[PDB]
Amino acid sequence: SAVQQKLAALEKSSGGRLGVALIDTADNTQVLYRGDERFPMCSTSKVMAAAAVLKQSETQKQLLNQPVEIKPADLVNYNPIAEKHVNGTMTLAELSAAALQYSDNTAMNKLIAQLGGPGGVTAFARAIGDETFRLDRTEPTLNTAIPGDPRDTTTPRAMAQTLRQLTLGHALGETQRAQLVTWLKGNTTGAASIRAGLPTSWTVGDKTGSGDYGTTNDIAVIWPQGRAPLVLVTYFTQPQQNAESRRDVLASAARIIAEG
Ligand SMILES: *C(=O)N1C[C@H](NOS(=O)(=O)O)CC[C@H]1C(N)=O
Repeated sequence: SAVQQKLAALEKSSGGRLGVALIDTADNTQVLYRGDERFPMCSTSKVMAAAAVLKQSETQKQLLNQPVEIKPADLVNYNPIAEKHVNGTMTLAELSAAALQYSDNTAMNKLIAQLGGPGGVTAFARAIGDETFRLDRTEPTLNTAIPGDPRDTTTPRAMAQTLRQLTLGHALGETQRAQLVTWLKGNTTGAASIRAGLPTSWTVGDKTGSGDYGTTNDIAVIWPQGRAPLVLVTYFTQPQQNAESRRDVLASAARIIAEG
C-alpha cells in the first residue's frame, strides 16, 4: 500500500524506528506500521493511569474530589502544575487533568499511588482486554526508553485499540468517558506533534510523551467534521541515547495518514 511505502520512507529519512497504528471507526479498518513492535510509552502511559482512576470513580462517586497532599518530597523531574501546589492539596480530578494536559510527572505518581502501584495500572489494562500494555516503574524512571527493554512499553496496535475503547467505546462509564475526552481535547503539549500534520479544523485529543533515545510519542483521538472519528498512535525512538526529540516525524506520519 502507498501509505505503508510512505511511512517506511519517512522512517528511513528519520534514522529512527517508527510505529504507527490507525483505526478508522467508519469501517473498523486499521493501518499498521510496526504495529506489533514494543515501544517505550513514556508520558503516553498517563492515559491508562487516569482512565484507571476514572474507572474507580464509577463506584467511589466522590473519588475525584478527594484531596491529595503535594509535598516537596513528591516532586520529580517535571512538575509544572504540582509545583504550584506544594504544601497544599490537589484533588484527584486536578491531578488527572495535570497529568494529561500538562504531563505533570508528580501528578502521574499520585495516580499510580492511588491505584496501588504500577501493578494497579497494568491490572486495569488487563481488565479492559489489553494484554500488551505494561507499566513497571514510576516517574521519572519509566522514561529511560532503553532499546530492547520491555519495561513500560506497549505496541501501537494495542494502544490504539485501548484508546478507542476508553474514549469512543464503553470501557468507562458515560460521565467518565466524557471527562477523559474533555481532558484529552484540552491537552496543551501536542501542537507540534500529531496535530501539526492534520487539518486545523479537525478536533483532536491527544497525549504526548518523550524520553531518552530521542523517544517522541503521541496518541490521539481525531474527530474530523462530518466523518467517523479516528484513533492514531505514533511512536518514535532513535538509536542514540542523547538524540533530540523529533515531533516533526509524528506530524509527518499524521499527514501521510490523513491523505497528504
Ligand atoms: C512524558 O513522556 N514525560 C513527562 C513530560 N512530558 O511532556 S511531553 O508529553 O510534552 O513530552 C516531559 C517529558 C517526559 C519525561 N522524560 O518525563
